Amino acid sequence: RWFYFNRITGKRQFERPKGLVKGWEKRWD
Repeated sequence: RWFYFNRITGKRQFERPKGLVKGWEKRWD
């Protein structure tokens, strides 16, 4: 499954962006 990484805060999960923001990057697991 795909995940999301926020380069601004450095947070990421398997859920929706850890904030539904920008900076977030959808990558492969």
